[PDB]
Amino acid sequence: GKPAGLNAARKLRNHRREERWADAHYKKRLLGTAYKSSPFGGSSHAKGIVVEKIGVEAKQPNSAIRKCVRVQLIKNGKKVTAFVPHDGCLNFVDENDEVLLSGFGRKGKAKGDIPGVRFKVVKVAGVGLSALFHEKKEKPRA
Amino acid sequence: VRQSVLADCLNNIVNAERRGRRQVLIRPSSKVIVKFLTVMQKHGYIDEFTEIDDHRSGKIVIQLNGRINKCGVISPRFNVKLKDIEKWVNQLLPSRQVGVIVLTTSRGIMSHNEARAKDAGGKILGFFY
Amino acid sequence: TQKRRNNGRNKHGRGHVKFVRCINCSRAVPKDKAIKRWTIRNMVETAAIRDLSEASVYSEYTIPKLYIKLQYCVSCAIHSRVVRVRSREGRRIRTPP
Amino acid sequence: GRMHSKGKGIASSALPYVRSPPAWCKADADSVVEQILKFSKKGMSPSQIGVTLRDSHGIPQVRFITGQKIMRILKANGLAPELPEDLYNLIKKAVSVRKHLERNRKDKDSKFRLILIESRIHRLARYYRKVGALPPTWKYESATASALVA
RNA sequence: AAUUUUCUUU
RNA sequence: AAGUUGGACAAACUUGGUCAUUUAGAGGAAGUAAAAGUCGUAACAAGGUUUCCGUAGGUGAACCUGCGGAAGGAUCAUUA
RNA sequence: GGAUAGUCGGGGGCAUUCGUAUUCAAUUGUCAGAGGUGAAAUUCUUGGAUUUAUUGAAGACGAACUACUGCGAAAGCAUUUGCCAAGGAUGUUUUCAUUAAUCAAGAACGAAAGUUAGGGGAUCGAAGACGAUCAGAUACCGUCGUAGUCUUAACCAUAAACUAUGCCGACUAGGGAUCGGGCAAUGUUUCUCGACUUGCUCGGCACCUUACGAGAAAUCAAAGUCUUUGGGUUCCGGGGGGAGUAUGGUCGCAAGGCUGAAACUUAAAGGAAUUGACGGAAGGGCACCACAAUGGAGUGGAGCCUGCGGCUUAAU
RNA sequence: UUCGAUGGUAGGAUAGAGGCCUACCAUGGUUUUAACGGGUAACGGGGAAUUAGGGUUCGAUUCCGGAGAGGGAGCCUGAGAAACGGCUACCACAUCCAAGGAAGGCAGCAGGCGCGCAAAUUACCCAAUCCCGACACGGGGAGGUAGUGACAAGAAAUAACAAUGCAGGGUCUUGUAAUUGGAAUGAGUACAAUGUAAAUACCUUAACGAGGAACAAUUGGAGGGCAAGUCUGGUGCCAGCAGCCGCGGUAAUUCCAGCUCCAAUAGCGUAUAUUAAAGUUGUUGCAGUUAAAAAGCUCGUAGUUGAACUUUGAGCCUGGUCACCGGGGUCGUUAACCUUCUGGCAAAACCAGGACUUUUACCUUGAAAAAAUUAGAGUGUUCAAAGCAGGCAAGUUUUGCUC
Ligand SMILES: [Zn+2]
Repeated sequence: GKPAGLNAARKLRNHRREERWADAHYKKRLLGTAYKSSPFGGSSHAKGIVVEKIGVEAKQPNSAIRKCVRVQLIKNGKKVTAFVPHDGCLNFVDENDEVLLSGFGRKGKAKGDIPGVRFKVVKVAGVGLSALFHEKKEKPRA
Repeated sequence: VRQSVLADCLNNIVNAERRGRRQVLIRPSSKVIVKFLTVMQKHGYIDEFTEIDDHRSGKIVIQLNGRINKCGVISPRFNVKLKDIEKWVNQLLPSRQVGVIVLTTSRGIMSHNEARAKDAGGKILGFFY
Repeated sequence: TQKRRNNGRNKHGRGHVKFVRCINCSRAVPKDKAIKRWTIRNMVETAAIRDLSEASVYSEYTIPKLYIKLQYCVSCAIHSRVVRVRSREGRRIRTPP
Repeated sequence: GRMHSKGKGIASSALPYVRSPPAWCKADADSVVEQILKFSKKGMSPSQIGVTLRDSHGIPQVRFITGQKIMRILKANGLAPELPEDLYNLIKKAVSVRKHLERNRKDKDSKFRLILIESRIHRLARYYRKVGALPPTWKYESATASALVA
């Protein structure tokens, strides 16, 4: 079973220290992967430039076009994939719009049927989504 | 090999009590076992026990009367201060009124309540209720 | 799950047992796992006793027999119907019917 | 629980409750002490001393009449072997196994048994050096084990 | 002896 | 004072070995995901050669075979 | 722990003895098939195949006895005898006196297969060669057949290496078999012992019923004595792929062994059990919308009535 | 361990011990109880978040200690600096040059550029706290005050008294009001007193200041989780919604438009980090036959764990909160403060005071111990986040008392 001696504190502490690496949560914190190879170095949001738009296909059992775009980060140089939440915004969003990218809400995991996408766009041209949609704000003449 | 004799004694006693037998034979015996049993006797959970004095560790025959649920040992012998008695009672005893925790206090083997009265901590031996 | 407590063979207190050859398919089946039967057959059929007696010598000699030990594998025994698949309750019996 | 085996035998001798000299005996204490000394000069181990005295001469336990163990008697009267009997027997067994192995190198079972005996000898030697029965620089070498026995 | 295959749903 | 001779601390530069991290490259071999491809059917029933493990060989492929093991088998069973 | 007495063991090693079977070789007897398979087919046989009979050689293996039986730490160990070392249990009013349990690091053994040199190569048999089955058989089937299967001196070091269940210690329900030892019988039997019978006890291999108890259940006398959670001590896991992969280190002639990730992807993977369905699984039976019966009448083969596809047209 | 790594001698240097340095003599010191090396997106602590307990995470940052003033190195002054709002040289930058040269360092207070998801005025004042100096008199971007915000905590605008018929209820009371009307109205508007260095603000001041755009409450959701529609229209596996399951192929309670409802409230959602749940890190307190998991087996040293046994019980005195309990001394079982020093008695021996654990671990108490912070005692910031004050005292106004 487990050691139960009064002088086995070192043995118990060492075994717990070795075994805690098997924990998925502890490993993801102690490896530093957020600052080592992750697209986001712990940042909640990051600015980027739109590269292109990709029509990803939904997985089973759904079937639709996800209306995604590809965005190149300006502070890291890593090319990632972005998801536009609403409908009819890919026409408004053109190349080089200075978009803002954030997480999806699954702690960096793909949400729903969208394959291989982990980020979502929040602002376009520095004005914010759902503002130009309701015709409250307008895209600057850039 | 045998590590603690109190644990074997308490395991045999609780096994006999669960089985419903009115007597149990305990071997080996020791001073710690004797002090534990007299504490249980003065609290009323265990009836008379006869210590068979051999030219060895010695045996003992214990008369049971039910009315106990489980008597166990706490290994290793953790050091229990006065402030930790309440935590141990909440951790091990069924309630604040029913249940006895035995400590090998420097004054002697005694229940947790009278150890509190004497205002002296020690090392935890076991419990019974 | 364990279908059988003995794991299908009589191996208690052993580490290895020799393997025998099935008569039909010549498969290697362990000695404690092979189904054993003893064919004790008269050297002639019971329908030829009169013909043998009328064509024999030695004033009513004793007709010999043949003793053959047959060791089947699991698949061959099931196909030959010497051993049959039984219910779960009936699996726990060993006395021959 | 055998130290180097899986056996769980409990065979032993159960000494009587009466830790007294025999009620019907004429051992005379000192006569038995000189008798043990005579047998020690004859050259038999203390186990053989007790076995012969119990089986033939009729004294059940020597310490009951003498007041001390026979090893204590031998040490007091000076006939104390340098090597303890149990260690001497273990080393003699190891020598016999080593001789068997050197004449027959293919006995892997004997090699395994020699490893067990070597471990037992070292553990016993460590105990004896710790208690003080042997010099602290006792050590155990297979080359000189034959000379140690003889 | 010999017997391969059953698209994504309602 | 200007100036002179030695000593210690000693920034900094060229080179060589070592450590840590980051970053191109002609080319090569992998995994990872598919609304309705091509080849055939290995496994799940005795899956139609019972299955699996270790090892070795071979073949377009699932895979086949040799040797030794296991039932997680399709037998808890022939006392005569 | 050690000693001692009678034992016990298919425990180890060495030397030695015996058994039939397989293949082959020589010789003798008549002749037409022999092998093999569902069917065959390859192959060899009036030059004597196959069979029968005598003798010999080679290598492998110890059938039956052989078991819910034994031994060993495990892998494993099955012909006779002798020798050597060692081992468990039992008996003991024998000896020592805590000498003990479990382990990192480090070491011994480690099936089978695989490697390097020597010997030997009967049988089987990876690779392979043909010959049948099939649409394709590259496989399963038949014959031959190299490495291998045997052994010595060096290697490695893993298997479903399993009881998928670490080791030591205490307690816990009823019974009957079996092995080894011991105790008891004014017990039985056979020319002082053995065999058999009964009871008791210790240590093993297991078994039946049951569940005070446990588990998710299958089930378990331990997998019980755990929410009433603590006898002691090692190994090992933190959802599924990636992946026992990459890299690094280490051992190995090599094959490979040990240690052993990360990025990314995913909402499942998995275990036990239940009800249906299915089975080229089994056992009981039912059926001219099933078969047998030399079945009877027939249809399809001919020409026409009529219906359905296809063609055409304007709708057909 | 070369070029000081471990120790001895002697010397040098330092304010001072010291391999800090030098000459000689020995090979020593640490380490599986993890030495050494590497990483740290690591200044450390008081402390903060979650809270059965145990724990986990964070702590640049109002207090303490350390380091730095672009990276090093050296040095003067001074008691005190290896000081940078002191100096010197190199390295990387910026600047006027007449081309000879000169000259610096805001990780200080403001402000600018760039990196950025991410963070404020080129303001006033030494009045309060304190510091410096020759010193009542001077200075202090330390410090106090204010301008700016969506957020850090505490209090609360968007109302409300009746006539009215219907649904009513049981002669007393709620609601839909295309209705009225006189009421209390505060946000603001102005002014006065107070406040303050000057102010702003708070408090406070008469007085102007709603009849409906009055001076329009928002944020999400309305299938389960989890609370609130199978309502009406548009599309038809398309747009899309959607934290997971999941909805959508012409009846869409889950897509977008309207109506209404549900939750919080001047706040709500989203993205990320972390905590509880996670008994999925399990010492408390996991699991290993079949879900992931017992090394093929054995020996063996660190490590962990280690049978029993060495003075137990009975009877008193006295004083302590309730037939009860804790505490000090004794005599006999068996000798009852072992032993030492000092002082006394004296045939060795006895009494009193001090020391008294062989040696710990363990438990109890005390000492010295930073504050804030945590709990918490007292106390009319109108309550509260607060703060450490405050109170007496209406009938004299007493140049006091009390905490
Ligand atoms: Zn067969």
